[PDB]
Amino acid sequence: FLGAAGSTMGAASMTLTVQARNLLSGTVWGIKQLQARVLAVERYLRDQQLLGIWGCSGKLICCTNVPWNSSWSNRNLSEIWDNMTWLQWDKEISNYTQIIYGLLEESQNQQEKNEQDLLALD
Amino acid sequence: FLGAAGSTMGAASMTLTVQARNLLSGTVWGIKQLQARVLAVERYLRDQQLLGIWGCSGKLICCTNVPWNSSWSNRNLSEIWDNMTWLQWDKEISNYTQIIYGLLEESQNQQEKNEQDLLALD
Amino acid sequence: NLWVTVYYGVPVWKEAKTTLFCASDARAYEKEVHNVWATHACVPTDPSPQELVLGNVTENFNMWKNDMVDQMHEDIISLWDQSLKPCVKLTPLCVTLICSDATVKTGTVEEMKNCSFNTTTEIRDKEKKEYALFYKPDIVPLSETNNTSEYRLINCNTSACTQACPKVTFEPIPIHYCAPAGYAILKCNDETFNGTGPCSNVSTVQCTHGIRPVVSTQLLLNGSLAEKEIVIRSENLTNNAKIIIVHLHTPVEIVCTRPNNNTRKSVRIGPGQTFYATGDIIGDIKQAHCNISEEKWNDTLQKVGIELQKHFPNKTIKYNQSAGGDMEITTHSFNCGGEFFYCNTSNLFNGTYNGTYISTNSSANSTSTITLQCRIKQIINMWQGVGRCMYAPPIAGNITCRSNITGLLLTRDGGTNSNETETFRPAGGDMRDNWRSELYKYKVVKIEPLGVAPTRCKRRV
Amino acid sequence: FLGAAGSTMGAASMTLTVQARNLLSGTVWGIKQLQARVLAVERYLRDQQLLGIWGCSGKLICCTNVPWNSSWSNRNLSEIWDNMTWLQWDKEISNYTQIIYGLLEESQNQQEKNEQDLLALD
Ligand SMILES: *[C@@H]1O[C@H](CO)[C@@H](O[C@@H]2O[C@H](CO)[C@@H](O[C@@H]3O[C@H](CO)[C@@H](O)[C@H](O)[C@H]3NC(C)=O)[C@H](O)[C@H]2NC(C)=O)[C@H](O)[C@H]1NC(C)=O
Ligand SMILES: *[C@@H]1O[C@H](CO)[C@@H](O[C@@H]2O[C@H](CO)[C@@H](O[C@@H]3O[C@H](CO)[C@@H](O)[C@H](O)[C@@H]3O)[C@H](O)[C@H]2NC(C)=O)[C@H](O)[C@H]1NC(C)=O
Ligand SMILES: *[C@@H]1O[C@H](CO)[C@@H](O[C@@H]2O[C@H](CO)[C@@H](O[C@@H]3O[C@H](CO)[C@@H](O)[C@H](O)[C@@H]3O)[C@H](O)[C@H]2NC(C)=O)[C@H](O)[C@H]1NC(C)=O
Ligand SMILES: *[C@@H]1O[C@H](CO)[C@@H](O[C@@H]2O[C@H](CO)[C@@H](O[C@@H]3O[C@H](CO)[C@@H](O)[C@H](O)[C@@H]3O)[C@H](O)[C@H]2NC(C)=O)[C@H](O)[C@H]1NC(C)=O
Ligand SMILES: *[C@@H]1O[C@H](CO)[C@@H](O[C@@H]2O[C@H](CO)[C@@H](O[C@@H]3O[C@H](CO)[C@@H](O)[C@H](O)[C@@H]3O)[C@H](O)[C@H]2NC(C)=O)[C@H](O)[C@H]1NC(C)=O
Ligand SMILES: *[C@@H]1O[C@H](CO)[C@@H](O[C@@H]2O[C@H](CO)[C@@H](O[C@@H]3O[C@H](CO)[C@@H](O)[C@H](O)[C@@H]3O)[C@H](O)[C@H]2NC(C)=O)[C@H](O)[C@H]1NC(C)=O
Ligand SMILES: *[C@@H]1O[C@H](CO)[C@@H](O[C@@H]2O[C@H](CO)[C@@H](O[C@@H]3O[C@H](CO)[C@@H](O)[C@H](O)[C@@H]3O)[C@H](O)[C@H]2NC(C)=O)[C@H](O)[C@H]1NC(C)=O
Ligand SMILES: *[C@@H]1O[C@H](CO)[C@@H](O[C@@H]2O[C@H](CO)[C@@H](O)[C@H](O)[C@H]2NC(C)=O)[C@H](O)[C@H]1NC(C)=O
Ligand SMILES: *[C@@H]1O[C@H](CO)[C@@H](O[C@@H]2O[C@H](CO)[C@@H](O)[C@H](O)[C@H]2NC(C)=O)[C@H](O)[C@H]1NC(C)=O
Ligand SMILES: *[C@@H]1O[C@H](CO)[C@@H](O[C@@H]2O[C@H](CO)[C@@H](O)[C@H](O)[C@H]2NC(C)=O)[C@H](O)[C@H]1NC(C)=O
Ligand SMILES: *[C@@H]1O[C@H](CO)[C@@H](O[C@@H]2O[C@H](CO)[C@@H](O)[C@H](O)[C@H]2NC(C)=O)[C@H](O)[C@H]1NC(C)=O
Ligand SMILES: *[C@@H]1O[C@H](CO)[C@@H](O)[C@H](O)[C@H]1NC(C)=O
Ligand SMILES: *[C@@H]1O[C@H](CO)[C@@H](O)[C@H](O)[C@H]1NC(C)=O
Ligand SMILES: *[C@@H]1O[C@H](CO)[C@@H](O)[C@H](O)[C@H]1NC(C)=O
Repeated sequence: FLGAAGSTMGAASMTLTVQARNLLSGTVWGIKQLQARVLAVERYLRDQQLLGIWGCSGKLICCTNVPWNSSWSNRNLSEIWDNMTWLQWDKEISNYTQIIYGLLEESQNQQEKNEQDLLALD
Repeated sequence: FLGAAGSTMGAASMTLTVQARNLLSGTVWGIKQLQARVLAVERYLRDQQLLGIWGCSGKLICCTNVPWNSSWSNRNLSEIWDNMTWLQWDKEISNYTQIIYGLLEESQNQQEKNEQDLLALD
Repeated sequence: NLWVTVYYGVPVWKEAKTTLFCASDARAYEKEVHNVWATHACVPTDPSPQELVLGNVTENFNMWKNDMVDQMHEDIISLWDQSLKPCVKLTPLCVTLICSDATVKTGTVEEMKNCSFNTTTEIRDKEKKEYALFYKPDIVPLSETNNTSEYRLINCNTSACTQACPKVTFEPIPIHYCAPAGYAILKCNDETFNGTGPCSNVSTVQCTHGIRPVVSTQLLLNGSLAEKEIVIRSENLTNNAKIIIVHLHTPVEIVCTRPNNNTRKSVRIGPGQTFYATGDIIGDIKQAHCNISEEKWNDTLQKVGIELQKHFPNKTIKYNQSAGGDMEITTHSFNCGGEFFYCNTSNLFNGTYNGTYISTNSSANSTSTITLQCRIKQIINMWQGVGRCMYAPPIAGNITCRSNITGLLLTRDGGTNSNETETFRPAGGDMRDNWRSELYKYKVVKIEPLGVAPTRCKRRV
Repeated sequence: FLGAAGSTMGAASMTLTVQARNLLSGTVWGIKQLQARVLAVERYLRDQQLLGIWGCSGKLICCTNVPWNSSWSNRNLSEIWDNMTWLQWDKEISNYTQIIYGLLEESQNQQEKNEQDLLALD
């Protein structure tokens, strides 16, 4: 579990699935146990709902059809993916992230209606 | 949330994601605080299970391979998708609704077993 | 030929019942966790409310059939029980009392009775003689009395009481209700919307506005004002059993005070438990009362008569006193500062109004203030005794409280001789009628995000 | 529910949806009802999480791209899919299964990373 937390993003592409494998595994104490189980269920369901909203659910790696904006862009591809780890990258993408998800959502929606604009004439 | 409730189905075909976007986020009081989260989790997981059974889960528009019966049919396509609104259309489509889910389930099972009978040799 | 399709996230709903949950206004509760309504435990509403108007939406509403008012009535009762549960009980205090007059002369108020009794100390075998002051509605002369000084409490042949804890603060902190995720709240926006009907302007919201749990009868206090027009709501308007809710457009400012300098003493009862009582009155005793600006009240009554005679044509309305009955029912009852008031209200509801605008004297300048006397009870059995009876502890110093009258609870005294002069009286008693005036707007619905439609669109295979 | 439990696997191959269609949601008593609903939500979410790990979620029959080891192999295909029933077969396939789950997980991760390496140059 978290076996490549200090490695690069290339290495974590082998480990990441087993992290998901631990996302659901497992009168005062009974109350606390009930609270823990409810919290775990909510935490697992939230990001799965977000993945289903973006439409790329069911797979670990998503391709988005959304262009990366230049205001977010400061580093190169090899500067990110081979020099440094996930934690500092999340620290520096703490900015601007809170809109990006919604963009994916509406982009996903456009694809669906475009698919409908094919599938009605399929 | 529900930003196009009174519009037509063609107009609601762009804003159908904002309804599902907010379905999971938001000692006398503590009991109700627990109860609300439990009810929300159950309500989301119900129709997520139904979309999983029908096989068109992961997308907001389902292509079904089930023929529309003539007993259900009274209006034209332009009469529905340009003139009619969802909320009042639900009233008239409340009839015959209960068998549609079973028809979708059996059609999905037939499609999966035909795909297995194909790909076992193909 | 045609092909069925199903869509996820459609904007349709249905009527349903569900369990709501509280949400405060992110007030600084870190000092005030000892509020009686326990509003600190609610989830704070951080952002702006989702004031989302729909447009092209009409729906029928019925606030007399709303589930929400009964749920919040049960929540208030349960909050009262759970707040009053860990406090101190008064079972050893129910003993024989010997009472005399503490007030020098009968005066205009003398009801502060002096009494003496016996109590148990920390040691079981040590009885101690003690004294306390009480009010005349609290004490009852003992059975088979020979006009003696023998007295007891009112509750002792009904049920035991518990005193309120002194840390408990009875300030009506505003409370929001929020539906769970997957449900929704629809509210009306039509400006002249009565209790029932189709609302042409309907907006959804995640959480309701800051309604207040004000404990009062016969006069709604600090409620949400009517936006432009005085609203009359009644379930039938021709049955006298249906209580008329009058929603005023403009507030009427009311002041209430107990003038005398009351003092608080303490009595040890049992192992590690204390009791609080009135010890002495400092200074000259004066009458507890309330003050209302008379001109504004008269103009408000005139406009209410206009709004009622347009519902009842060719009938003069007589604002008369309420029907006779108990102290808690006839008198206007409330609490402010932590003490409980019962006000006489005979001269308040004393007038009439016909089709003629009787009073252009409201246009003249005046400073007339009606003053009505009030009395004070220590022991209450409100909500018809479904909760445990609360002994209000006395509070040192004087008490002053200010409020806005925003609504009235009226009944139609449908007499036989009311062919032209109709009688309307104050009413109350059912505390959910106080809350139906505030929950008139809201409604709970359930989202059903799946839809069925044909498009002649075939799945690939 | 469980209307074909005594039949063979090929005979249950068209009836396997009746199990899943009733899996989810088919003061002492209130405590028990709360416990029951929480248990049902957990038991439904567990195997759905496992299918999401294996990537073949959303369908009832999974093709795996994992070779069947000879140590697990004793019977023929016609010996299984015509002569054998699921319940007694579970007794003999009770071995090796926890290894099989991890093998499916790592093979799915390898498939995802190969698909990412292909689609990065797409
Ligand atoms: C009873 O009704 C009164 C009116 O009839 C209310 O009095 C008004 O309350 C408003 C809000 O409490 C005040 O507005 C505030 O005024 C101050 C000073 O001018 C400003 O700094 C604030 O920004 C402003 N806030 C808002 C939201 O407007 C009014 O000044 C005040 N007076 C009048 C004449 O309107 C009482 O609040 C109301 N309730 C009680 C308990 O008395
Ligand atoms: C209500 O009635 C009680 C009962 O009589 C009054 O209490 C009495 O108060 C007086 C003075 O206020 C006490 O007298 C004092 O006694 C002590 C000895 O105990 C003595 O040292 C003092 O010099 C003084 O004489 C009296 O003892 C006390 N009695 C009891 C039983 O408590 C009380 O004052 C009355 N309240 C009012 C507002 O009149
Ligand atoms: C507990 O004790 C109290 C105190 O006595 C009881 O209340 C009493 O109930 C009687 C019966 O209703 C009341 O008598 C009534 O008096 C009015 C005039 O005030 C008269 O018009 C009626 O016809 C009737 O005679 C009495 O006033 C009332 N006393 C008080 C102080 O409220 C109560 O009933 C007892 N409860 C139990 C369960 O024993
Ligand atoms: C609200 O109150 C009204 C009364 O204004 C109820 O409506 C119906 O009113 C008529 C007369 O206005 C009642 O008819 C009466 O019938 C008796 C016996 O048949 C007869 O002796 C009288 O001379 C008169 O004709 C009628 O009973 C009454 N309806 C009912 C069901 O009692 C109305 O029902 C009330 N409720 C609602 C929801 O509107
Ligand atoms: C609220 O305040 C009003 C106003 O004082 C009270 O009404 C008054 O009650 C007294 C009884 O203490 C009445 O006095 C008696 O009236 C009879 C009948 O005329 C008379 O024969 C007696 O000699 C005595 O004067 C008084 O008439 C009555 N009305 C007024 C205008 O003073 C009322 O009792 C108070 N309480 C409630 C709960 O309403
Ligand atoms: C405050 O409100 C009251 C009532 O809403 C107004 O007082 C009422 O004034 C009318 C005349 O302006 C009085 O009518 C007269 O009553 C006597 C009674 O016998 C009758 O003989 C006369 O022919 C006439 O109908 C009415 O009695 C009176 N009501 C009361 C309770 O005094 C008053 O004008 C209002 N004042 C302001 C400043 O708004
Ligand atoms: C106890 O009683 C005293 C005396 O009645 C109360 O004091 C009075 O309080 C009111 C408002 O609370 C004062 O009115 C306002 O005073 C300010 C200046 O202080 C003035 O700018 C306003 O226009 C308005 O007149 C009133 O003056 C004041 N009177 C005195 C003699 O201090 C006190 O509020 C009561 N306390 C409690 C806790 O009940
Ligand atoms: C409180 O208890 C005292 C005793 O501790 C009571 O005083 C007795 O009352 C009876 C009845 O009149 C007399 O016969 C005794 O002589 C009294 N004194 C004693 C020492 O027993 C008193 O009545 C009780 N009640 C009150 C209100 O003081
Ligand atoms: C329907 O109701 C909505 C909300 O109650 C109204 O929207 C408000 O309109 C006023 C002016 O008419 C604005 O000052 C407010 O800012 C609006 N509210 C919001 C949240 O922006 C709307 O006008 C009403 N429409 C009708 C026809 O009654
Ligand atoms: C307020 O209502 C009371 C109800 O009792 C009225 O008192 C009655 O008045 C009529 C007038 O003719 C008398 O015949 C009755 O005998 C009275 N009943 C009692 C119990 O006194 C009172 O008059 C009304 N007041 C107003 C201003 O309408
Ligand atoms: C209702 O108001 C009327 C009008 O003020 C009161 O009638 C007056 O009462 C006083 C009190 O003794 C008399 O001095 C006046 O002569 C009365 N005027 C008239 C025209 O009758 C009446 O008493 C009030 N009633 C109540 C119950 O408050
Ligand atoms: C309330 O208003 C509706 C129309 O807005 C009307 O049909 C109904 O009779 C009214 N009811 C009352 C009690 O005023
Ligand atoms: C009833 O009142 C109206 C105005 O209030 C008036 O025009 C009408 O004449 C009255 N009815 C009768 C029968 O006088
Ligand atoms: C209404 O009452 C007032 C009271 O002074 C009177 O002047 C007026 O004539 C009355 N109007 C009717 C229609 O009775």
